[PDB]
Amino acid sequence: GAANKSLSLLSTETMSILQDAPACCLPLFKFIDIYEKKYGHKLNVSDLYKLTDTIAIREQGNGRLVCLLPSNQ
Amino acid sequence: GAANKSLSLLSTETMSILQDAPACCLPLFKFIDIYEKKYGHKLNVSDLYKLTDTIAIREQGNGRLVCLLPS
Repeated sequence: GAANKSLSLLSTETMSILQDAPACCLPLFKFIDIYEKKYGHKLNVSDLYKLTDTIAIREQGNGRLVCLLPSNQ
Repeated sequence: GAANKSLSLLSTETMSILQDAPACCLPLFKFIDIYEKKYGHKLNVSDLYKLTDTIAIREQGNGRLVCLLPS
């Protein structure tokens, strides 16, 4: 599972960004910007929705919030 | 159980809305408007992401698209 391997590494990179954020969450636009600058390549946002053991993505009126699940903080 | 039946109904409602849309696809803002008008309550957009056998939600630059899979 090349895909599973890439998703697993992405989960660690997600953890690394969000463990430094306040309340371990970030607006989606900001997460994308932080990620792409940090790793130097494009984030495929649909991959975040596969990481259901790592993060929840919450809808809000003005945009999504990417939230690190309590066990991963 | 209840969760599967709740998702199963959302699937049927989602298909009904998308069947005759262009390319069986609606921008998310438009799917929400049509859904809320048809069903008279708020759509649980996170539950749509659980319908991985019925729809794909496409990230695009101009906003999300809700797309019925081949079927």
